[PDB]
Amino acid sequence: MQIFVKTLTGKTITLEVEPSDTIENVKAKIQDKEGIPPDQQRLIFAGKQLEDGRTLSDYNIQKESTLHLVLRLRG
Amino acid sequence: DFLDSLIWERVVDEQYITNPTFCVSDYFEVIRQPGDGNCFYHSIAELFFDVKTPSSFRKVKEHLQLAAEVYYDTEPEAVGTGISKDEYIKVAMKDNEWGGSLEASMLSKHLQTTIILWVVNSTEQVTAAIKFGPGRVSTALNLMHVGRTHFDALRII
Repeated sequence: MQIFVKTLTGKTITLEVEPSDTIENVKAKIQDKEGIPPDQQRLIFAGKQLEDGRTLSDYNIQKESTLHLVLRLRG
Repeated sequence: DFLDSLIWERVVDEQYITNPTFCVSDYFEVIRQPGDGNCFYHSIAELFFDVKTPSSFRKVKEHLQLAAEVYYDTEPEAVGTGISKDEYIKVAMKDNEWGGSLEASMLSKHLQTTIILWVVNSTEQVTAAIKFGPGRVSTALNLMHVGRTHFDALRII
């Protein structure tokens, strides 16, 4: 199952993922592909930030959905 | 106005994003902040008060403490950590401690202004922005995120 992830600079990432995968799970897959550390990722969909505990189906994320990736900005 | 022509995507709780590309010097004048570890706050102090002193940042850090007291528990960015409100304040309030988006969010609610963080290139080009609060950019406090580690101040020309 391919999902879409849109970053702050408007850059999209395609990701193979299974509905049972946790949010920690998906963040870990983002680190693999794009070198973004999980602790620095904010995963936002439908108007709410996802939480590590829940799976993809607990926010009803399915098939061609596009989640937002917001970097935790510190400096 | 160009800056006000930019459309913003709300993504959570009055937090908006946008991904243009332009040169900061065209629309903004840059007021540089020292490499303190307090530059985030200094940046606020430069835009929020008439006269900015080197010790003003502590007034915005004072506000943060007051703001965290009542907003931390409902902040989206904070939620995605597992850090308690108390665990957070005994580190954020320590000297030379970095800040950014979390504190931008909290403060925008507290001082009732809207705060924007403009992510910039080594080519001094903006590529992304986060707005905290429903304001237009002109009447908003504009900050520039320079490395991936520094904040300076911006005034519209």
